[PDB]
Amino acid sequence: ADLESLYRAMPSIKKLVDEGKLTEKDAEKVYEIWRNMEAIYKQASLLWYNTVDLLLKRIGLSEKEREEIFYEMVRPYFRLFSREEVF
Amino acid sequence: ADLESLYRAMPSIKKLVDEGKLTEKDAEKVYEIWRNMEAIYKQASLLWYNTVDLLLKRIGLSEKEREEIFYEMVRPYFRLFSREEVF
Repeated sequence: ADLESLYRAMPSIKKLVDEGKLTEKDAEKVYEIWRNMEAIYKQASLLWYNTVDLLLKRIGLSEKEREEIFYEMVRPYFRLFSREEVF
Repeated sequence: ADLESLYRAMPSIKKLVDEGKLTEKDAEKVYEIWRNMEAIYKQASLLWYNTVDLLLKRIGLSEKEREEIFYEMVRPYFRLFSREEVF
């Protein structure tokens, strides 16, 4: 049910496999990374809830207002950083 | 030059300080979190470049085609995870 979940989430990978360009073994690797990515990005929310969220709650901001500030903080980060930026 | 950079990037935080709701020390904490948050999104890009990007390179995909696949993989993660998801 792994690859099934993957192909649904990522039609591009399903296509590559159907096209014979990626093997099923390859697709299993991609699945692992897909799941791994969730764990990394979840860090951002965990950090948020234990730092700035608490500060904003303390000064009375509503849920919606606090969420808006989060997106203001991280929206520019919603991208694939270039190799030069990370390497 | 810290707080000035933060204020340019986060008008909402500048406003809260100007309104007297957030102290300057408060803003100093926000700066650090703002900076730290970037590393999380970089870590995800690093995993990409070291795994799936290599696979797709081998099979001949272009830089644009590979980038499209990255966004297909991670777009659902570009959000604030709920407290129930993380805790």
